Parts: sequence; C-alpha cells; structure tokens
Amino acid sequence: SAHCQVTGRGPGFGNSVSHSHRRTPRRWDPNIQNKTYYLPSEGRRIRLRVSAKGIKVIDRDGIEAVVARMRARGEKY
Amino acid sequence: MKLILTAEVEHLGAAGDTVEVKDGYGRNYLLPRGLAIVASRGAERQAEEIRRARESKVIRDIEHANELKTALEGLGDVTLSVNAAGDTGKLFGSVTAADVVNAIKKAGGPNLDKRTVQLAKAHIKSVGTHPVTVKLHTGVEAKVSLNVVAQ
RNA sequence: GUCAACCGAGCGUUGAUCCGAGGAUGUCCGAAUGGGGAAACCCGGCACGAGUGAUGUCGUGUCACCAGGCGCUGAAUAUAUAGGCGUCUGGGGGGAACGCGGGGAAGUGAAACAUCUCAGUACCCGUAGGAAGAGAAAACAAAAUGUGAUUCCGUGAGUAGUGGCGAGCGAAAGCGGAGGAUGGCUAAACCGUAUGCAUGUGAUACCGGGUAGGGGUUGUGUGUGCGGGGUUGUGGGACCUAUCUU
RNA sequence: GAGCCCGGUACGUGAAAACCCGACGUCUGUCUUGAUGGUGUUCCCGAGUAGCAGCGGGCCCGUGGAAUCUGCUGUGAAUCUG
RNA sequence: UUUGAAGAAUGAGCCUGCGAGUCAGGGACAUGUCGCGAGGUUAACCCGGGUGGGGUAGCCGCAGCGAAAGCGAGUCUGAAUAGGGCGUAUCCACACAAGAGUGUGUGGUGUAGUGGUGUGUUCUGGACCCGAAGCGGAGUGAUCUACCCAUGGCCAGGGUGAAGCGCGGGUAAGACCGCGUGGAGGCCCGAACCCACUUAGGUUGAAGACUGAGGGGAUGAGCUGUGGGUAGGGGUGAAAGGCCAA
RNA sequence: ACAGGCGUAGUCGAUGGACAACGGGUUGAUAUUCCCGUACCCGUGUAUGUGCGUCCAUGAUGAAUCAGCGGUACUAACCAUCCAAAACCACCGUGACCGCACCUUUCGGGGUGUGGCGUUGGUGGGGCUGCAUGGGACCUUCGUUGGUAGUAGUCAAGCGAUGG
RNA sequence: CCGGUGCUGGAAGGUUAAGAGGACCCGUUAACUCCCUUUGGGGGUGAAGCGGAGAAUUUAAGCCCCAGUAAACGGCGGUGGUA
RNA sequence: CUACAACUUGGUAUUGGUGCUCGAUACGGUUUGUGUAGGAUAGGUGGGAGACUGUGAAGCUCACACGCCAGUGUGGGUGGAGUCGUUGUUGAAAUACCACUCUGAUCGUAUUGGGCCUCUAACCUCGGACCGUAUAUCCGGUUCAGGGACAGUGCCUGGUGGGU
RNA sequence: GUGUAAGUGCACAAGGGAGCUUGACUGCGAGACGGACAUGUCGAGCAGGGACGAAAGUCGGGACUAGUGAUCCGGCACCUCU
Repeated sequence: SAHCQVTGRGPGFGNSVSHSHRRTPRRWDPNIQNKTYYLPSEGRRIRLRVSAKGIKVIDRDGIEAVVARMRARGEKY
Repeated sequence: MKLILTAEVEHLGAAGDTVEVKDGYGRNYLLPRGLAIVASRGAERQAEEIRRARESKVIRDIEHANELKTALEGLGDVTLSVNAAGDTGKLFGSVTAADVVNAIKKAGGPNLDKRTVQLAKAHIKSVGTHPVTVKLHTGVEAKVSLNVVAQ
C-alpha cells in the first residue's frame, strides 16, 4: 500500500488455519483510511493515510505534534 | 470525548458546560470549529474555555458592522512592538497578526480576526512602515495608517 | 613490450632501457546526467575566446533528475498555501563471498499421501560494514546467603521432551573457556529562559525575608525550542530543611 | 646429480616523497559557585503503550492445561502499599 | 539375466587411454592389537617455527528395583515371608530341606572396564556408477507460425449484364411490358499470385516435408510488404487439442 | 508490502506527408556524386538604383461631460380584485347542559320530535381591516442630442505568432 | 412432463456461525468452629477480588420448505383380452 | 477428499444528530397476599395505645375498570364527624400510624439496544466551473450541486465455489 | 437330545428334572503346548473372603472348539504417585 504515515503499521504475513492445515498466508493489512484534517497554523486542509489507531493518536495528542513527528521521518506528505 | 462546550447546542446544554459525548461528534463537528475543547487539565481547560468563550462572543460582525468598520478602519497610527537588529536594517523575526490586532485593541478598540489581515501586502521583514488592508466586506475594504518602533 | 623474425633509422656514462610513490593529459559509450539514441553515434543552447569581407565552422567551459537547507513570489482566495525562479550540499551505479530485517517454493523422505519433512534451504527484495547484528538486565536461579552486559566455541544432549507419539525434529539452565568496558548518554517531576495560540484582578501581585519608587521581571494561563538539575533498585530523584561547609 | 660457477639464501643494510600506527606540543572543551551526610510529607520515574479478547508467526512445544517473545485489527491502566 | 541360452534373447566393429563400495564423525554394534588398570580419557583453549607440555568442564564404569514417591543387595506388586518378576560376575567347599524338576543360609576365589588404532556391517550426507518422464523459482523468446493495429502496394485478359435513368406501348393515373443506357456482383472461364485435391517419383533424398504433369480461389470474409503489440497455466485460435523459432 | 503496474505534459518513432537536376561523356574498377552544358531552391555580404515612413506632421476616427426633450421607476402615494381580524342578520342532527308524554325485568342503568342560553359544531350575503397585482409619472433616472472634448491621445514602412 | 438437478422469486415456519451477554459452578483465600499429640498438623463453612472453562437469551445469509421456469441440463412405459 | 481465489452474509473500527416505535435492566409512588372462627382475599412482617380527617372524610348515584364476575380500589360532586382498638376468634392482626420491602400487573427516570422517517459535518462523486497550465478527457487544490453514516477499505465470521 | 454349523464326545451321562444360590470372584502361579514375531490355550497348587453339601470335595462361566479388532489419542470412578 502507499504505507501508513504516522506510526508505520505495515502489513504482516499469516499462514495456516484450522480443520487440518494447508499452509497459506493472507497478509494481515492494517486499516488505513483517507481521513482529512485542517491545519489552523498554516491555514490548510491535509489528507493523510492513517489508521483508526492513528486517528486515536491524533485526537488525544494533536495534529501539529504529528506532522512534526512525521517531518522527522521525512515522509513526503 | 470529554470536552468543555463553548456555545449552546441541542440536548447537550449551554456554554461552559462539561459533557462526555460520542467521539466522532466531537471529532468532526464541534472541535474543528472552535466550538469546544478537550478536557485534559483542570486549569488549562478552564483558561482555554474562558478565553475561547470571550473571543467567540467578541468575534461577531454583520454586513452593516462591516459598513461601519469600513469607516472606523482609518484609525490612529497603531504602533507595533519589535525586537530586531537595527545594525543593517533587517528584522530578526516576522511579527504576528495577534500583535497587530492587540495593538488595535490597546490603541483603537476593535479586536479583529487575524485571518483576514492582509499581512502579505504588508511585506514585513523590511524595516520601515508597512501599509495594510483587510477583507471587511465582500466589496468594501478600508485601509489603516501604520508605523513601526525603531530598533 | 611480445607471439616474432626481417629491414630501416637511432639513442645512451651528460647515467639510457628498467622499478617504485605522486601529478598532468585523459577521444566516444556506460549510473550517463544538455536533448535524443538501434551502446560506443546524431542534433543543439548559453558565456568567453580563436577565425571569414558576413554567415557557416572551431576551441574552453557549463545546462538532467530527485531529497534537504537558504533566498524571491503566494495562483484560484481572504489568511496563506501547493507550485514557480536562483543558489549550496548530498544521493543515483558496480562488486567474489561474509551480515542483518522481510518475502519464500518444489522435486525428495514418510516405501502412497494432504498435516509434517526436505528448508525458513535455493531464489527475490531493501540496505550495510570492514566486519556486521545483539548488548547493559522489567535476566537466570532456588531458598544455596548464589550468579552478575552481550556474542562466538566445548559439554550438557541426540538427553528432558515434541511428534498423523509415524518419518523424524530437538533445546535451555548449568559447567569449563577466549575477551573484558561489572560501559556511557537522555526524557519527566522542578527552575531560568526566548517565545507562540489566549486573555486582561487590568492589581496586592511578579522576588530572599525587611526598609521600597514604580504599577506589572505581563497578572494569571498553555504547548513549543534553549539552558540547568536529574539517571537509580537495598529504590532513586525534584520539592523541603539543619550541619561541616577543601 | 654443483655447499665453493651463476642467481640467491643465513645475516645486516636502505627511503627524497606518499600512506598507516602512536607520540607529542597546538586546538578543542570540561569540572571548577563545592561536597558529604541528615529529617517529615506532596510531586516524577519514558502511553494509544503494557494488559485482556479474535485470527497468526516462531520459540523442544503441530492448539494443547500452554507461560515468556511477538505481527494486524478492536478495546484499553496506573507511578513505588506501583 | 534366466527353472533352462551354442543359442534365431540383450550388449560389443578393432586398438589405445579414461570410467563404479569412497570420506567425514571422541557417531553405533561386533571383533583383532597396544597403553593403563578400579579405574580410563580429555574437549574447546593456552603455550609451542613441528608432530610436544598443560587444561577436570565433561563422558564411560564402579548397585539396582519400581510408573513415581521412594527404598537399597535387596526391591515392586499384595492384606501376606506367598508365590512370582528383575537384580545380587561365575565358580568352589560344608551344611539343612526336599528329589515338583533343586533351593536356602555360611565360608572363602574374588569381579573389568576404558582410550587410541586396524577390519566388517551400519546412521546422517549426492553415499558403489550411469540413466528418465516429469515438479518449482527467476528470466529469454511473436524475425517462423495464430490474431489485431498503423501505413502503402498488387490482382493480365475476356464474358454475363443488377439497381437506377431515358424513350415507347399500357394506364384515367398506375402496376405492368419492350427497346436502350448504366456496368453491381463474398458472379463466371483463365495467367500472375495464395494454396496444396488426386497421382507418379523421391524416401542413407536435389530437399530435416520437394519436384513433374494435372487441380481449387483468382474485386475479396483477399494475398502481401515495412514498422509494431499480446507470452507460459499464460497467449492466440472461422476451434484440429492446432500454433507460440525444424 | 518492496520489486514494480499504468499514465498526462512532452519526447521518439515511416511503411506515409511537404521539400531544389536533366541529358551526354570518362577509368582497369565510381557516378543524377567528378567533367562538359544548361537549370533550380536556401541563406549571406558589397554596391547600384525605384518607390519609404518614423522625426515634420498629411488625412481619419472615439473618450466624455455641465447637461437640456421624455421615462426602469426605495418611491409620497393613486385607477380595479377578492377571501377572513373582531366580525353583521337569518336560520339547523347540539360534549356537560336546563329537560313535554311514553316504550321499558315491577324500579338504581338503554332513548325519542317539537322546547332554551351555549352556539366543541353547519349554510348564505354586506359597512369590512392585511394583502399584491397590471397602468402614468415624481426622487434616484435611464433612453434621444447643441456647445463640445476625432483638443491633449489614437490607425496608417514593416517583420508579424510557439496563438485563431 | 416442474418430480430429480440448476436459475429467478417469496419468507409463515424448523436447523442455523461470529459478536453482545455471563445465570450456575469449579480453583485460590481474608475469617471462623470441631480432631488431637503438642513445639500447630489436618478437616469444614469459606466475603469481595483475580482466574478457568460458561449456559439462558437475542442472533443474518444459507439449507429444509411454497409456487414459476424446458428455443434451461434433462425424461417419454408394460402385461392381458376381445371382431 | 482437504483447501484457495473470486462473489456473498453478518458483527466491528472509519461513523455521527434530532424524532418515532418495540425490549429487559436499575431510583421511584404503584396493582396485589381468597386457611376455617367470620364485617372476612386475615399483605405476611419489626416499634405498637388511637386514625389518617379538616393544606376540606362516611353511605353515595355515576367517569372508570378488573373479574378468582360472591368481590375488588379508584375519582366531578353532596356528605361536614365514619368506619373502628387486640376489632373475638388466632401458628398470625388489622386492612391503625411507621416500615427493612419479597411471589406481582402497571407506570415516571439514567440507561442498554434495535428498526424505521430524516439533517449534514465525516466519506464518495468518470458531476460541473476556476486555478497550477502556454499547452494537459491525467493529477492535485478551492467552490457549486448531489448522494450519505449507506457504500468503499481493514480485522473476525457462516455459505456456494472443479474457476484453480 | 445336546441353545446356534460340523466334527470329537456324552447312557459312568456333559441328556431331563427339582432346592439353595452368584466362583459370570480378588492376589498369584510351578511346569507345559503351540510356536517367525505380536497374538493364542490349558494349568495343579497357596492366601483372604464366600456358595452348595452331613462331609469328602467341586466352583477363577457356559460339553469343547467360533461369536470379534492390535497401537496411538481422548473419556468415567478410585488411589497415601508427582
């Protein structure tokens, strides 16, 4: 995928099941979405690819904080 | 989402109240309008609620209030406080819109919005005296006469 | 130089041929990078210089892409932004193995076979380094008054065990050793700070008491960036508060 | 078929320049305005995390009574009688 | 190799050279030999120009029975010394009991394992050698052939005579009829060209799929050229399980 | 997931489009290529002259007003319409309701037509206040013209698109 | 020809996952009441809490079921006797 | 036979507001305790010597209704001092006041839920217009219009499934 | 005739009948058969505690041979094992 942006919750690769096994993965994706937000600092609307988890992070942590944390990682937002 | 209301709303209460509501309501409707505030801290939330309430009450305007502010925008010279280097004639840091509007607060009276201030047309960071204009109305806009504190 | 002779013409005691380290020159293709291209071949721009009666021509340089920093502008549109223009530094690809993270089979064995095994091997990817990774206890142990970062080797052990309890897989603790740095640096409470979004007790508060001018070291908030203080386990630390006070 | 012919060995010599080791003096900081201990209570000790549930990986361990380590979702706590 | 091959069962043209039970590992079992002997021996490692010295962590023996606790020359089961199972190197000498097959208590004789090495078999590894069809991963290939796209070119020559149009008859007006023009057609005969039906030959060929004489289509669902695209469980296919570099 | 898949600007790509040469001779070997002759298409200089317009200014336009005639027309307010605010009179099966004679187990409960305020209710017309409408103008004023102000400015050698 | 299989439609029912629930019990034990020799060992009740497997109940599609559909796959019979 | 893709169902995060309707949970006054002695459905139960009335009560017709239809409590209104005190019968006493409150049916209040009618602010728009842009059926951004807590995506789950 | 196929046996009855009744037990087992191996078959005799019988003595299923299925993995009751 375009890859998460605030955390880095990438995929994973499972395998087997019950009822006798069979070996066979099925990526365990993450739940990213395309929520947008508003930066009152620079007067702008930003769209991101963020999981619901990361939305939780935002609403109990801020957006400025998050973009600074992403600036660190230098994601091409 | 534990948040402190700023205005009155259906089935919540009135301004100043404290409510535990649904997360998305508080996420999408209230909080990104400056109509509420998170409840994280006692005095922090208290001060933010008080100040936001005063500012929301004081920010209003109508078309005729714009027609009157179009006349009252020719105020006296509203000066601006500065820390910079007068060595070469360049300013250390760009000066806010809050500073200009609080100068108007303590000189002329109107406590306007930082948003509509055409500070770009001011071109701060050249030491001198910058003119200014503001989106008061759709069509009507008036001008202010300004000066700077020499550094 | 040579396979590799032949011929011709020469140099060398004024130190040749030869050997070593550094420099210079370094056509064209190639990450290839001015644009283009069937790889090594076609066309140009800009500044300067050479050249013709002028044009053509020639020479020296430089012009790609992105990431970041700085600088100018801030389109719809108001704030202002994406973007645009200039400059500065990086990266770009190759490599024989060795490494770490991720993906990831099958023939085979099971006298068939799917679970299992072959193997997390081959191979593929992304990035490295001269080595890598791990690494300072939210660990082991068993009432012994014990050990004291990690890694790699020997043993424990083909054992305890696991397993269509079938084929087969398979430790660790502990013990002896190599090497020793039983290593260091931070965040938070708390202050001093620049600030930045807010407001206005507009005052008995900003500080060492007190003698006090002010009348706000903004009055009180709140995160930000800087500086101190603080780095622990038998708990420590910041407030507090006595004592000697190198 | 060579100890005494030749090349060379045992052995001792040798570097203007460049490169690598330390050695130094520069240069750079850094503690110095300090410490040892006392004493009774408030505050802090790394949060979308640890934990629990659902699918999965790998650990001697094939879901089994199955800890510890972990990946994705969902939910989601306290600071030392922790 | 076969019950049985001189065998009309296979293999070998001839010579010369090359070509198949191997190695690892303190692995396992059995057995020779050597050192030690109720003891035996070291591993990693350290020091050693060398093959040598050290290194006690470990392993094998020295007591077993029992699922286990646990007990101990006895122990387990069991209510039981009441029989049995396993064990107490073995033999030797005296006793008591029975001859249901011998046992039980004494005394002495006193227990032999381990580490190197050689041989044989054996376990894990390609495991005496050669031999598949075929499974999987990553890539190369549409210059042949299948289809499509873009753009050009080629189809001698001779016949038939549709629609329409005109004139005339006919009409009340038409429909209808004749003469002419026009010159359509997945039309006709036939070369180039594209195919390939029969037949003869060729069949260690002229040819790794052809030739001779005849044959089908031959203005169209055409043939062909230049450039290009689709790629492997996938393509493409006027579909035969055909074609995708003999 | 990463590798990489698509793809706009753009850039490459003829098998096509546009673009200027024909004949003869020559060597042992080349030839619309060299030679002979006659032609053509790009650009480039020097000079010759016919007309040239910038400067002179030669002609030829508009701005746009102070404003006058009549007329969109916040409009002070006027020509015609209904309905119902409170609502006017006439009457009609009335929630409680005041209430003639009687059905009715012999009676505490099941009713009827005329009768009365109320008119939870129903029909008809007239003084009626709110209403907006089309018509003509006044303020604003937009349409028609005298001075003016084609005066100061403006178009006029050319080349002229990377656009239509 | 609508029985069998399939397609479309419609849910009165029966079976029906996950999830939400968490009755009742079983582990552990703060605290008591007896047993005994004595240097507290062995028995019972055993609060809340933390845990274990957990029911009752509410649960959709589907399936069973009700009709239609064959230019939809498909299927189309015998003995006897009488002129 | 086992399994996977793809499709599909539901729960859940994204993902919310108001209204109505249908459930049970708890704070709350409430309907309601037929054993004979007998006014006799005797609410069991702990203080217990008057009993609430008059901040307007018997018997009462009627608004009401259950119904174990003998009977039950309730209210417009007269009534204006009435039943009653262990009334005595008893395991048990009033159904006197006060009350821990259970086998009950009703109903306010926090809820916990679902379904339905809707708003928009998340979200979607290969719908439009403008800009970056000179060129761009791309892409992004603003805005208009619309849809709309549905759909899409993630995680768990059931089903069909020779398509593999 | 012998519960059920056939054979070997049964009159000395193992056939027929009547009374008590649970040995259709527990802990073992000398020596033997048969034997690829695992399986399979009988077994006198000892001990507790019983039945029947007056006692001797017989009874560890049925006149005998068929009537059933290894191992692994789970389930129930009891144990003074962990």
